[PDB]
Amino acid sequence: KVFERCELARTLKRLGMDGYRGISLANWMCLAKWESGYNTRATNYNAGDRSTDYGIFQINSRYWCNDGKTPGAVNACHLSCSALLQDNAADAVACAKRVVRDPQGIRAWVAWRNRCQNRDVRQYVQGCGV
Repeated sequence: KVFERCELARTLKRLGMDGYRGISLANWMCLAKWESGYNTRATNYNAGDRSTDYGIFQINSRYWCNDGKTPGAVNACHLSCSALLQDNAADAVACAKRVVRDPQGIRAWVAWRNRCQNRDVRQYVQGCGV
């Protein structure tokens, strides 16, 4: 599913992402925007290390979800990577919450540092009613 901006904003707020571990809703929106373009079925294979990024937040199979073909991988979210490809964002959100519970927080995603950190991210939630 490809979410529309405000639809996603409202969805994420209902799932309790606003202020989760000190991370504002607009930061999560900026992350989803750059990682997948708000697309839940987005997948990206990393030929260099044999891992794959899954879903709206592009969560990596080496540390967070299990896809069975990633070498030396763990499954910290205790989820099949398939769960991160559903239209229903509940599991992807639960797993994204797990990722930021680690010391790096939102910085775990390099795209956030490149395109969101220290920037005016208000535009991602403006006019959505959240």
